[PDB]
Amino acid sequence: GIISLLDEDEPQLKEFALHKLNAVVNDFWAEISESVDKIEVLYEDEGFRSRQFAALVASKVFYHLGAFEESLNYALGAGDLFNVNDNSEYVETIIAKCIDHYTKQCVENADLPEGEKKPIDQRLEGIVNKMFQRCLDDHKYKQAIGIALETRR
Amino acid sequence: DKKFHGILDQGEGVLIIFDEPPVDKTYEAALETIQNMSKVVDSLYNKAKKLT
Amino acid sequence: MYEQLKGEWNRKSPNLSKCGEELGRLKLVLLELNFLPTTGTKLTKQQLILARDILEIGAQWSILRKDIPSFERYMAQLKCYYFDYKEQLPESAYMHQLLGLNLLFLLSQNRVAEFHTELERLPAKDIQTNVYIKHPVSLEQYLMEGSYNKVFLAKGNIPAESYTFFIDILLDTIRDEIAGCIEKAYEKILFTEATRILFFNTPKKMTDYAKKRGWVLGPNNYYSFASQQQKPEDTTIPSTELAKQVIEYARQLEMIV
Amino acid sequence: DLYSRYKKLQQELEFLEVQEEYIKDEQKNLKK
Amino acid sequence: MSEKKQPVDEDNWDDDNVEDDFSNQLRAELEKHGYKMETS
Amino acid sequence: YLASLIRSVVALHNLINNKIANRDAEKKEG
Amino acid sequence: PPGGGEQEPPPPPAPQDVEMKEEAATGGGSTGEADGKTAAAAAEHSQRELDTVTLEDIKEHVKQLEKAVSGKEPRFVLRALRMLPSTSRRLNHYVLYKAVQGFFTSNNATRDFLLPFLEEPMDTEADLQFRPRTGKAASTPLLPEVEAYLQLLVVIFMMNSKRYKEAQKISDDLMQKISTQNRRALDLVAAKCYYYHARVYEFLDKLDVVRSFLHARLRTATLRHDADGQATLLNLLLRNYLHYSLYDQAEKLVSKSVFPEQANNNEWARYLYYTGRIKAIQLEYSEARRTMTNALRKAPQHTAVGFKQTVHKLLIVVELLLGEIPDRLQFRQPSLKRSLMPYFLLTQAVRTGNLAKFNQVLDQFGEKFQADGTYTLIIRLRHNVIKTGVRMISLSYSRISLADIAQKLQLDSPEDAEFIVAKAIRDGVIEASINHEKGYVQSKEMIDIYSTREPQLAFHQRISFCLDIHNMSVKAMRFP
Amino acid sequence: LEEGKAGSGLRQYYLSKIEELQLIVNDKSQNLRRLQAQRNELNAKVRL
Repeated sequence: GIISLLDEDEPQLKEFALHKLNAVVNDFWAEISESVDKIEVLYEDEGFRSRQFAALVASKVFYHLGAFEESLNYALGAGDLFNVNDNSEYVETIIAKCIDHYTKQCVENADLPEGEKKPIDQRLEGIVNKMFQRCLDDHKYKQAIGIALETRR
Repeated sequence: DKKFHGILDQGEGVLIIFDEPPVDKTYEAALETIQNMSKVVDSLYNKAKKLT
Repeated sequence: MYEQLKGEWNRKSPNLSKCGEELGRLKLVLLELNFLPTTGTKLTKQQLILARDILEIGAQWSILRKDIPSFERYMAQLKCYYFDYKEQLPESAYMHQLLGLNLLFLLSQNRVAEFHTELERLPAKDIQTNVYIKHPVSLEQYLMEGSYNKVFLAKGNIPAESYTFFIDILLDTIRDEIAGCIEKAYEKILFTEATRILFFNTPKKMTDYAKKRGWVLGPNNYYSFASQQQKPEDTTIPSTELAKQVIEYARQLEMIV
Repeated sequence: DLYSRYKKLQQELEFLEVQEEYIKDEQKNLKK
Repeated sequence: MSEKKQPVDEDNWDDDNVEDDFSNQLRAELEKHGYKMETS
Repeated sequence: YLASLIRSVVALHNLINNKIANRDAEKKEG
Repeated sequence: PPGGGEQEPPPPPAPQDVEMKEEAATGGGSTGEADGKTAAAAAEHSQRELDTVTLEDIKEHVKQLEKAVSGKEPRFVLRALRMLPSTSRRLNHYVLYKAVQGFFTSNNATRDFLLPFLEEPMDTEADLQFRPRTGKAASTPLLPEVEAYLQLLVVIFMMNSKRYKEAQKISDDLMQKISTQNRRALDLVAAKCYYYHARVYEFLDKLDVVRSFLHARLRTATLRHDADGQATLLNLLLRNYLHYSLYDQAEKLVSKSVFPEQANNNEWARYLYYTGRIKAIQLEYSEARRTMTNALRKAPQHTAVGFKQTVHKLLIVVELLLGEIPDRLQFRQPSLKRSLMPYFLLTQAVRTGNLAKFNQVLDQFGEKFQADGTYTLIIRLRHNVIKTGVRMISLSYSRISLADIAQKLQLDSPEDAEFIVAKAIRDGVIEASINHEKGYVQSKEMIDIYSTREPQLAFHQRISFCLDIHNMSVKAMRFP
Repeated sequence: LEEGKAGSGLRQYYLSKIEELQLIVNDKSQNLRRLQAQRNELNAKVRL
């Protein structure tokens, strides 16, 4: 019944709330399904300092529900706190999906060929070359050329 | 005796005749399911032989 | 340490100002221990027991103020306290009927699936004891009757407590069901005979029903005319869907083919 | 190496994809 | 099988439904059928 | 009813004869 | 002493024959099956592995004790060793111990001796290829070991066995991941082992954290690699979640998916049993009656033993609440009859129209219902008993007096006589028209619409089912 | 590499999932090619 605690006006309880979510989210992934509609309030509020992290728990609960593109949507406006974590499983799934989206968008962009271009968010394209620097740092040479084949750019 | 169809009344002294002759359309289906019994029963022998 | 907390519980509150101050006082505890998941050292849940008492009276003040979202919030907190992963806690004198407040409210909302899954925690214990829970389950027994009258005999005597605010809602939600369930379908019902169920003496509720129903108002009697009602045949209306069902049925024959 | 085979394994996907149209059309004309 | 869950824990039946109806109702019955004669 | 009558018969001859001709014919080859 | 002394030698070599060649031919066959084909899976020796686990689980398990073959626990867990060309000499060492046990007495080392034994696959360094062969060679003594139930000091060795299995699970997640095929043979084992997790945890403490681990595994199967595993994980979830309140009801709707394909066969139907009780808590019978019936018709052939009978115990519950119930002694089993005697008297008094007859059964036989937790129906079934009585009296009497009907059904008062009928009309129970003056109740018999609507609705199920039989026959017919 | 050695696990998973899906579609193609072999045999009997 921790969902009803989101009715409190002070955001200082909201930071503690998300701190409970991400810890018990493995078993309580289903417990956030009906609260999604209350998460919309925290994400859509600009005066809410934790919206950046609100999109993380939203993207996780959509990972449980089997939502892919819908988790990408919060992935974008989730801020720096989202792409700062390279640990464990959730980081590779989202960049595989985001680069799939990105590379089909880029095969489309090269077919314009120029003019009336689609808007390309700086976050979705910045994690591309940003995480490509991992292939330059680890010196792994087979993946380094693969990404450049994917974006077609 | 079934040679005559109808219904009487002791109080009012009224006999009323009513008839709906044909029974054929049900005989159609009834005599079918009755034999299909032994149909399925005969299938159990093959289904039992293939499995064991 | 910390407090003063329960000092405002015995005296309760004259208005909602002290109640709001009690929530502002509990906000500090919610900043320190939060709500969970502190196992301990279970002595750290002692002040959580002292918080359970003021949350129980926080739902008594949430129904006292009539506010619906506050009541369900505080009830989520209490229910999670008896649902805490450590089942060893001091026995609460309100543990019994605090489930019946949300149960009777839930019944005012007409929730069939949540009712039965509410009692799933202790099925054998709710039957043998807890009279406070034995009144809503007897109310359900009487709701399959339905009642109507048997509940009106049980609505005079309830311990209760705090069920006054809920049995008024139960009142209205039954009274409109007198009007809905009397017809269809009854041929007629005499005047004073329906006045025996509406109670009062010559209420304006039966005049408002003469509007809402409509339906008929007859002299010293009443009528379901006309007729019983609307007279469905339905003649050629079902022949459309009778052809339509065969359309897709033949399609299934063609899918074999 | 890794991306090489990554682009090598949708070939037979599309080849057998048009093979479905192949078999499906041919049996229909073969019935006639 | 015995895998998984299970290690954790004409005919006469159609008429035997009616016989169950006879078991809990009006006994069989002879004696009562013979006792109802002299009652009235 | 006649439909469902013969539907089971088609499944009868087909499944019985085929499953026999499947496993019992393959067991002699390998 | 001479008689028993000469009867001790014969038994031990019987397993030492079969059990020696059993997982050597099955495990050693699956060793070459795991290198290639590997289609699907299949790995038909995985099905043979179900048969072998169930083979020892009757006779002879592992041990005991017995002071004879208890040395097989360290034997098979030793000597990988190490690479395949080096394993020939070790396969011969397994046979040298046969002459050691034939000459001198056999050595027994278990309990505290199992701690270095279970760590010897990690000491050999290493197998090194097959984690499932090491998981099987380590579990095969451990799985029937639970049958000891000594509960003292060897259960923490079962916890150490879950820890060693978690080491093999880190090796299961890190290694392969591309055409794994070890996961698909290991998902049967992750299944059985997780069920043994809950089995062991039932004898000590329910697992709150192991469900965090289980759900990590659960959600992490989708989408990367799930074959047969997650269908079992969802049933692990549901199994203790059905016994432990709450919310788990609507948890399934967000999990599905379905999850297809249904596996393994009957293993999916039992899932329909668990969710059948769940969906019964929402009081919807039409959805509950089909999921219950499918469970029984989808499960062959038994034995064993009593759980296939219990699923039928709860099968007819939803049908009893429906109001239409077949007589249940057609499914009567000599082992089942003795168990449902009180229950059978329950349904016996339920189908009757006497209300007092029904209230007596709860008083005398409620003590058995406490153990089944089946009181959830006993409150809501009364509605069905009164509806049954009124249905009977409706069709069986043209015109009935409301005051005189209360004495037969022990309705006790005139006022509720109007109430039962009011809701009867509201739910479409009876079409009769009632006049309140005295009052009286008259009823009328209408028909001829009848076979217009009802048979075509059935035909929609009949024909669709027959063409489905045609599709399922064509599917298995085209394989040759 | 994290890009990478474990991100190519999803990447090459597309190879194994396409080959598994295609093994189902290829089983559906094999069992259907038996049809064409048989119907071509039936066309061969009228020529025989």
